[PDB]
Amino acid sequence: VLSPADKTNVKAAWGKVGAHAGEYGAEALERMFLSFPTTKTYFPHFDLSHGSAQVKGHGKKVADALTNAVAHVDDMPNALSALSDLHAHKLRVDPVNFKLLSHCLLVTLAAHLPAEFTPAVHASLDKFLASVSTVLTSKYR
Amino acid sequence: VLSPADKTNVKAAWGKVGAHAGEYGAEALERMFLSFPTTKTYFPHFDLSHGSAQVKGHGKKVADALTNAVAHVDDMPNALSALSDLHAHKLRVDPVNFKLLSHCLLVTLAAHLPAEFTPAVHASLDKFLASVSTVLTSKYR
Amino acid sequence: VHLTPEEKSAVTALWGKVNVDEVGGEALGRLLVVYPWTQRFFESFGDLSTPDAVMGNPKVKAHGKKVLGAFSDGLAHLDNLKGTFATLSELHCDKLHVDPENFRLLGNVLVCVLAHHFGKEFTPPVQAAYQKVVAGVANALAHKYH
Amino acid sequence: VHLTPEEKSAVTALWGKVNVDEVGGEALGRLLVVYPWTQRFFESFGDLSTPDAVMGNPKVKAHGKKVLGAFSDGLAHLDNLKGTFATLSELHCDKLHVDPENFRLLGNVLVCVLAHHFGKEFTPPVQAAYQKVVAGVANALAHKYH
Ligand code: HEM
Ligand code: HEM
Ligand code: HEM
Ligand code: HEM
Ligand SMILES: *[C@@H](CC(=O)c1ccc(OCCCC(=O)O)c(Cl)c1)c1ncc[nH]1
Ligand SMILES: *[C@H](CC(=O)c1ccc(OCCCC(=O)O)c(Cl)c1)c1ncc[nH]1
Repeated sequence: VLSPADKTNVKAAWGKVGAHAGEYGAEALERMFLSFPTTKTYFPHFDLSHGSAQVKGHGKKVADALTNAVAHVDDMPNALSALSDLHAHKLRVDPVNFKLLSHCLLVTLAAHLPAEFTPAVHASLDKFLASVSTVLTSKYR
Repeated sequence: VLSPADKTNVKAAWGKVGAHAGEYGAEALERMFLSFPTTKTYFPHFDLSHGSAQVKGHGKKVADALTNAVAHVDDMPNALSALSDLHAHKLRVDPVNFKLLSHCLLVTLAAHLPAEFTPAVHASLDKFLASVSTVLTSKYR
Repeated sequence: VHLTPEEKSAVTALWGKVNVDEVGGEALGRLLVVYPWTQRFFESFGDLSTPDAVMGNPKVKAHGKKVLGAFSDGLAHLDNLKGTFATLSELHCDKLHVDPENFRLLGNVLVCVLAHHFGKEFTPPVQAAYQKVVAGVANALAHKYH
Repeated sequence: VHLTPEEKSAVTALWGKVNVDEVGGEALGRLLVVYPWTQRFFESFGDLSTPDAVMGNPKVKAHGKKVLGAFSDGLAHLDNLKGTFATLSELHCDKLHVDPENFRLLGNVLVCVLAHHFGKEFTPPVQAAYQKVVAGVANALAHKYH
């Protein structure tokens, strides 16, 4: 449950993550595949080679979706409704993996936005990604 | 999102538990202490031996909270508000432990409800306990 | 992990009373019903749209017996779970592309079935032994992922 | 469980330029801020009311130094982390009552801190090596619990 402060911090931090959507999203994905190999079981249909077009494009798809959620942080359920249905009825990624990607996103943000990644912002981002994950898994069963 | 159907077979399963709720709650606790020793770190002030009156006592409170949530299943956040506040701001039990006790509660119900514990009811009970767990950790941060 | 002597005996003792085929179908079925996203790996099994459909699906039952049969054979090597399941670990990763988290879920579902089936005899201490076993098998099955 | 020769090399290479003392206080501080329930063990550290207060608390830094110090020494014993923290594991269980999950959370906070601190240098491959290390340490510290 995102406090007005969390929302403020999230909007502010996610600021620079804008133009670097595909790059940061791609980096977050690569970090996950290398750090948590089991997550690659969801992408056997992808060339997971460093720098592949598939990983760069999916990275952008993920980052853009988060940019959206940030933009409509006060009505996240509806904004992510289509994405929620997709992960719930088709992709069916085990819930545990959202925490893994969320962590790699935080790591990506930390390595790219040193000025913005303060302890308070860190905590808000973490809560934010956990919220998004909750929405994305809210229709699983 | 507990469906109107999850609630119904939950109320049905719990209705069958009836006056055994307390006993089942203590049993679920013992099951957890034996299956996942790390959960014992939260009860240094308790004697955790089988038959422990402290465990039995706690078990009844845990059962009562569950019986109450079932009575107000359509609005559990309120029914559990006081308790959620207690685990979040004082007890501060790491969220991971709620799935451990939940699993053990399921095992306890399964071991006592031959006829009631059908696949559908097993599914509804799991969602119910995950829901209770979500409510009890909802104010952690 | 390593089970103690008084736990290895509880596991074997209890497993001797089990009808593998019966438990396997039951466990796999409940897995697909309780955690429906696991149905992502069995689109070939056909209809799994409802609890009754899943529990009555012949392909789910048949696969349940193979899974619990390999699980059963593994109980003969509770001290070498990783080496005993090394081959199936590679299969699930390289050919089946199955997230190891799934083994954890099946393990908990299996525990619920054993309790449902054995009732009182599935004591806290017996459950403890089995929780160690399922965790071991899951860890063994996930060991060869890369 | 297993880091490759190159992975352990990357870990020590990057760590060699880490002031175990200073990073220690930073990791523990963020832990208490991001996952505030972890503060349950430090009601005697004083003021922990704000992120700034937590981050600048000498007791927190002092503990962070102590905690990361054992971590660093463990980096010198990667082929056997269990034995390395065996006695430390027993202490955290029997006298401190620290839920091992706290070790996992600190591990991920530490990875984030390393990323924040080293930026670009904390590449994906380097992160992967450290993830193995923090998992290894956590598991080792939890191994003696009973
Ligand atoms: C922060 C949480 C996540 C976000 C915001 C997210 C977002 C998305 C988006 C935008 C798509 C593209 C849908 C489209 O084409 O319209 C997608 C697809 C997908 N997601 Fe998620 N996702 C999340 C987490 C995960 C996780 C944890 C996994 C697995 C480890 C995962 C696996 C997939 C897969 C397999 C696809 C299909 C990609 C393809 O075939 O092109 N997602 N996700
Ligand atoms: C299924 C969810 C749970 C429910 C419904 C629940 C319910 C309760 C209730 C009603 C109380 C006492 C209320 C009071 O006296 O004010 C309590 C106390 C407590 N709970 Fe929770 N609890 C749950 C899960 C957990 C878990 C997973 C742990 C840790 C493994 C935990 C640890 C504690 C502790 C340490 C106490 C203090 C007991 C004492 O000192 O008497 N609880 N819980
Ligand atoms: C105790 C854990 C498990 C064991 C020991 C195990 C064992 C096996 C075995 C021996 C087979 C080969 C069947 C044959 O070809 O005759 C198999 C196949 C398979 N397993 Fe696992 N399995 C386990 C858990 C799981 C879980 C939890 C999932 C997924 C949620 C899974 C998904 C699969 C799939 C998709 C196949 C292929 C079935 C087919 O299309 O023929 N397994 N497993
Ligand atoms: C990387 C993991 C960690 C390592 C290697 C570690 C190491 C240590 C060491 C070396 C001590 C001193 C023991 C002695 O010689 O008396 C200690 C004390 C302690 N640790 Fe851990 N620890 C870790 C994580 C944590 C975490 C995350 C918490 C809790 C959130 C925790 C809570 C404590 C407490 C409360 C003490 C006692 C402090 C005091 O008495 O001043 N530890 N730890
Ligand atoms: C609000 C977000 C919120 O209040 C919240 C963020 C993060 C955690 O971390 C717990 C980790 C352990 C676990 O997930 O099991 C918690 Cl408990 C709460 C929010 N929730 C949904 C939508 N927005
Ligand atoms: C909704 C209930 C619901 O549809 C649901 C129940 C349980 C899970 O389990 C996964 C949890 C994993 C974790 O703890 O991170 C899911 Cl994904 C969905 C509901 N009712 C009250 C609150 N939410």
